[PDB]
Amino acid sequence: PTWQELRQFIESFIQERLQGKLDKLQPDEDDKRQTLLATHRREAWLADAARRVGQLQLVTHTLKPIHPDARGSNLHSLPQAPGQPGLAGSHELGDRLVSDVVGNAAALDVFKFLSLQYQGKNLLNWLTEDSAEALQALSDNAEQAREWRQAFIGITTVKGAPASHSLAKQLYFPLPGSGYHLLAPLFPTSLVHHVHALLREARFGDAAKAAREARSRQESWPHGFSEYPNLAIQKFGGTKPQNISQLNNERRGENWLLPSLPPNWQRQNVNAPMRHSSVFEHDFGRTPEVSRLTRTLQRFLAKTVHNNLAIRQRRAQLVAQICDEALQYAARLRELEPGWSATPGCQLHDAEQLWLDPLRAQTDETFLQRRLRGDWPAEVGNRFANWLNRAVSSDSQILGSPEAAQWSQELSKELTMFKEILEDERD
Amino acid sequence: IEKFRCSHGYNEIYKYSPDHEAYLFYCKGGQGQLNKLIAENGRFM
Amino acid sequence: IEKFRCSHGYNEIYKYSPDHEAYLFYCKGGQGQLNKLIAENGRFM
Amino acid sequence: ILSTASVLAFERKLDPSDALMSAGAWAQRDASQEWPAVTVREKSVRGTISNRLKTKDRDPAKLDASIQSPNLQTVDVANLPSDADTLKVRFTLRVLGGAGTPSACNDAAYRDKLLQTVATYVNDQGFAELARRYAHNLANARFLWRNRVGAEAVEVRINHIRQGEVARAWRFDALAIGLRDFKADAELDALAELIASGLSGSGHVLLEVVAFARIGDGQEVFPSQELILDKGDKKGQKSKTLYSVRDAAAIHSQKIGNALRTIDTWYPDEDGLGPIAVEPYGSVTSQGKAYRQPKQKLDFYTLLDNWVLRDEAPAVEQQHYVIANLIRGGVFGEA
Amino acid sequence: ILSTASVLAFERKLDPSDALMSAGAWAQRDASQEWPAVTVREKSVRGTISNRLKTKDRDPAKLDASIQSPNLQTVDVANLPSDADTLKVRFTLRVLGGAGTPSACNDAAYRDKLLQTVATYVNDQGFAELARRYAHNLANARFLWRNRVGAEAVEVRINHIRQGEVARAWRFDALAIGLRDFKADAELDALAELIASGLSGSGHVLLEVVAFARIGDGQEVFPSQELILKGQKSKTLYSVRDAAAIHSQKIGNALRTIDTWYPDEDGLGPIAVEPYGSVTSQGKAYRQPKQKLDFYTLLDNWVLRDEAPAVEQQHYVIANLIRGGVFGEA
Amino acid sequence: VTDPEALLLLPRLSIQNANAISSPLTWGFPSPGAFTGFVHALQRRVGISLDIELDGVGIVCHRFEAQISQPAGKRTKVFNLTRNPLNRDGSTAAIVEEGRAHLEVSLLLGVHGDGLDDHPAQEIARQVQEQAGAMRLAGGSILPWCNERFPAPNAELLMLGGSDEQRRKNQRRLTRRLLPGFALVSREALLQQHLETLRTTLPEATTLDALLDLCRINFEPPWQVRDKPGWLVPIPAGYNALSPLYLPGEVRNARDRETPLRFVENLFGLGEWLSPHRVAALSDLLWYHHAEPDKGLYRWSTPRFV
Repeated sequence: PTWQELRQFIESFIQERLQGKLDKLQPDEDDKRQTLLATHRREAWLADAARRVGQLQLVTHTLKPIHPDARGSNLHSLPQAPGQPGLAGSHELGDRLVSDVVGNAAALDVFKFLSLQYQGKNLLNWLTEDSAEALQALSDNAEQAREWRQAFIGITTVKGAPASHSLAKQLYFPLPGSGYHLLAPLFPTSLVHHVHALLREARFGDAAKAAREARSRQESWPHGFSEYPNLAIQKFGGTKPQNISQLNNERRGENWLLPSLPPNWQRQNVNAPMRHSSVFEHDFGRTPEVSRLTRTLQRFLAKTVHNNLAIRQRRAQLVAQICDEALQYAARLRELEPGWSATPGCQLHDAEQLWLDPLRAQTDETFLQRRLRGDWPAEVGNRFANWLNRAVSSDSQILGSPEAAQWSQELSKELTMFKEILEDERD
Repeated sequence: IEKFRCSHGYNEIYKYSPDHEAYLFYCKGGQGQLNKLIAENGRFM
Repeated sequence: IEKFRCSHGYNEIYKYSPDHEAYLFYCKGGQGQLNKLIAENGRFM
Repeated sequence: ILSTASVLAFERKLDPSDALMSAGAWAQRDASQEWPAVTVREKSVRGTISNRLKTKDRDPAKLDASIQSPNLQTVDVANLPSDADTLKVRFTLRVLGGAGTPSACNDAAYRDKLLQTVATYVNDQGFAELARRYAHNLANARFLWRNRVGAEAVEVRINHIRQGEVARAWRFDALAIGLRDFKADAELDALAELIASGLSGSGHVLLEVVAFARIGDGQEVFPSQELILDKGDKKGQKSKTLYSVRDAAAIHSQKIGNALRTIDTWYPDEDGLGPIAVEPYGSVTSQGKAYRQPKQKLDFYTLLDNWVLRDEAPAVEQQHYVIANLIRGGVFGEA
Repeated sequence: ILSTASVLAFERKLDPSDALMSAGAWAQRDASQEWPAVTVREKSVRGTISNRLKTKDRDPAKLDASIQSPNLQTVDVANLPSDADTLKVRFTLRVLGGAGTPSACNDAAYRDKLLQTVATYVNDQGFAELARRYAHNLANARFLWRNRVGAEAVEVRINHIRQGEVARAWRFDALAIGLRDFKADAELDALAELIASGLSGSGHVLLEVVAFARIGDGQEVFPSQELILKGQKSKTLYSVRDAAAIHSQKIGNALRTIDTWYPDEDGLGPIAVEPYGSVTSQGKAYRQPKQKLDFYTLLDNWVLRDEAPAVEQQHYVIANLIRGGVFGEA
Repeated sequence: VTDPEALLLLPRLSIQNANAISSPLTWGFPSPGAFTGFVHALQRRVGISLDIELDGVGIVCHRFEAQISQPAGKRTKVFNLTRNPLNRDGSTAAIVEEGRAHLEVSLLLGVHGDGLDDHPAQEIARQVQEQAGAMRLAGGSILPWCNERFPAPNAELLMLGGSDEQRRKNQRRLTRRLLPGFALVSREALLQQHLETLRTTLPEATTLDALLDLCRINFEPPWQVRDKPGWLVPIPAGYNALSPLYLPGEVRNARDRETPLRFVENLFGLGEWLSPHRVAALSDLLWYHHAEPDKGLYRWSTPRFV
């Protein structure tokens, strides 16, 4: 908290910069050391840095990720908290703000000068608060300290009238009464940097790597780890990513987008049973998703009652899901291909009559349509329950206990719903 | 009751199956593949 | 034996692979990407 | 003073779709709705060095050491089946309409001046020179980009689609209609009036364009090629990836759109090329050279400023080009 | 000053297809439209060690220990059936034409100079020497690469295909026509005039080349081989749809094997026309740029400074323009 | 907001190059704001003529295909780009990565107004279909189904039923029609209670971290993956204010000078892809507009869901 320690610290930083330039200078003649010691050593360094502030800006939301020929305005603004619960973004950063810098790449010395934690806090944070040790170390008289303080504060203030380019995005919003708000969004570099840091410690962090190795050793680690599949990488600067932002050099481009995909984002094609072995193998016709899902049905054998309430809820929604994708598979076959009535034979397990709904009525007028509308073939629920009965283990204690009774009553409810949706196919 | 049985001269790994009371052919390999399978799956069922 | 080979008219960088005795396609780019890859990985294997 | 609007944006009229390519035999083209799709598959190519050497790789020891190590890829290739000699390329095209109205304009005075200029053009000479050239680029199968240069016979079928069914069907011999002469024909002019009524009206006019080409049994067809940066790191990957929508090779919609916009015969450089695509500072990607430079007064922006702001109406060819840019779309505006 | 254009891209003239190989019996080659395909199937192999030891491995105990553990692989192999002795290789070939015109060019002055150069070539002499050699490489079944080297009889049937049907059919004894002499014939000159009228742009030429190699019952045929990144799968063969095949660029390299003008001896024979004309099997680059006889110095002397080479060297230059590629600098 | 008087179903709509970049943190399916803005553009273009108020949208997405490519040796994905034209000198322009995706969605848009009684239901259904044929949904053109087997027509289901049984019957008829898809709904209460349980686990936890925990497949020691209820995804749930609301003719280079502008920033909520017959009420599952402009908080959700 003494100005002398701050003064010798900033002079140490200046002379460190000077010895760095003379070390990476490789000079033997031309007397550039004289100009380097006249400009990059004295208190003139503070003067040209206070000149070089106005090219830089501390920001949290910049424009340059949107099309980089966009000379608009960038904002260091932290939004207020939503009163509505649930949703959130970039207002969660209270002390973990990283404060991206835009501007010229030549004048980064102002930012690495101002970013120092000399006493216990930031130099901009000590210079914004009017105090005793501030406004005195970078001075000999008061008025140059005044103009250098008003120089060094303005890196967090916007420059010019507020503006967003034609290349920037501007999107109307319908207000409840009438009229619109024009809503130009900006790229949150601080929020993206925080999620990028979180994903980096989640994938390449050593605490995650250790649990990833302990999973392979099959031993018990104290904590766990995550994987984050289906990330997409989006780069902003093409071959010069430094021209976008400061934090775009830590992550060299690399937006690291999270997947928001519908579950049918892997296109699964259709396959109807033709032969006898095809009728054997394609009656159930089961995708990898239902095997992944019934693997979790097999992992619900043990139960303690206070946990078994939530476990039975999970089994209820799980058997609802297996009914959902069974009806989904039947619907996509029944609308996609005419392959259920492609070629005849003797073996197609023809008692189903759900995978060939337009294959029996849109072609045969009274032959199969009146043989299906009056019969109403919906009997697939009990055969599906016989197939689903394999999912629990065939343990004598599992059948002797009441867990088999709870299993059968929830299975009966869900096959009842499958019955109720399967019956109404003639409307 | 051991989960894997290496048939040593013939370079075959037999894994125990519980349905029938016997071992069935799992893969080829010797002591190294046996020890690696023991490390992955755990022995003694 | 050079680690990278730029195919100059076609803007492709081929990196040498040692398993098969040949070059395989590494990335696109010209002389600048070739020199940058030489600076990163070092040439001559 | 009527300055230029700071946000100008025109939506893309003449919106095509992805041109799906499928394959079958010629002289059963009328039953070509169940033709199997041309699929994109992999094959390994291995080449010697054929590039120019940089004068430090011309040591014959270095050359003989270099050609003992070939360079291996795995390219995507799309071929016709070995018993199918015809490529059927089938896309749809929406001619939207409201061709002069911008999707974004700042100055309402500039917007009304631009609408008055466009309506002055349309009432003066409608979309009849532009839609004739768009009907030509639909008629000759220029959208068959490299699938056209060695074909024995190219036939293009264009069907106007009303609410659920065909309203009017065309059929052209795409090799007789040249790639450089915008001549006159009865069916071409009927298609031109249809695209004119599309571009002038409020609702969209939808066309289904099908093009057949006799290439040969098993010959190579050329779907669109994908621009992927970051091909991969430290492994072996693909050097050439072909576009395919659903296990079925395809041309990108923007490549079909670049073929349809190839109407610009009025650029001041000589027509050794012929027609080029309508672009501001009209820049052919294959040529690498941008014609209609702003050094001359003949790009899109300066012609639009002289036409709208100071009422210096250009020649009828250049305002054909300006309205062709307005049909093309674009995002314009200064800081 | 007329420097070289910064882009030049010539399209590939002489487009072949994937050469599908199927199999049946000789003397019913005339009913060979329903011959079953040669299917690529797998088999296991055991190798002993056979490479050179690097003098650290020449311990006898280490050699016996490496021999007791052999390497197992699973190779893809294509054979004829045990009742079939004739391999039918079938592909189609499109001779396009417009050989001198590049598909891309920055410099219009260079484009006009190059077009004038190729035009005075074609006017001084047509595509007649080149199509004679291309018709030879169709006629002697060079595109049968290793399937030709031990065959009893090879016979090639080249059908010129007009609208839907065979306009003109040729039939050759591919072993009487050598792999190294470009002699004259009536039918070879007829096929050469067809390929010449194709390359000149004065007609649409699409050939259907079918070649029958009489190998022997159940013998091994050699389709093209792919790249792979105990069951090591050391060999993968090319097959389009459960039917073995040669790559189209391998047929193209065998068709381009016309260069007998390289400055080394003619005891080797024709090689493929390439810039810095190189055979990767012999590991040696003929037409090195130390001599003034590669493609690039010949083209840059013929086009820029009007130094027309010898007549056989400009045959080589125009054969490279027919081959395709990107010429021009960065 | 207000409940729909009817429930129009736009059929399976093909969108060829939609914006696969939903947000700065999410890629994949486009933002629901695209669909709500599309429905408001439909209202702006025909709803003022048919005297109806098209409001709310149900997203079904029969099929989806992002134009992506997984590079060799990486677990992540990249985007297939387009080749933009050159500049005036012939140099390649700086590539700006845009995601493109091929969608096949169907929109359950709610309609209410006095125009239902003036015109037949099939008439206004055909009117909004012929209008939506010349529009775009997320930056991607709407492919209009020409010369296939049969065009998928509309059905404006009247939400007022003569019974509960008739209501459930034609609702089941509609749900059978939009059945091969996967309905997208806003689940923010589950995100909030997951925030509460995670804050009970370790305090000062953000719901950014709760969102990230609900996305990732995290592993637990005894190894077992954490189960997730349904297909939980992150969605951009609207915008939050960064700036005071500027005057119309005050901000430089706006879209227009008759609309107030405000610089904003995305708000990442949570969504859940579920099969459409789970909800048992298709009057729900519609995405509406909630502004509250004095605070900021321009957002979209599916109210009246649970």
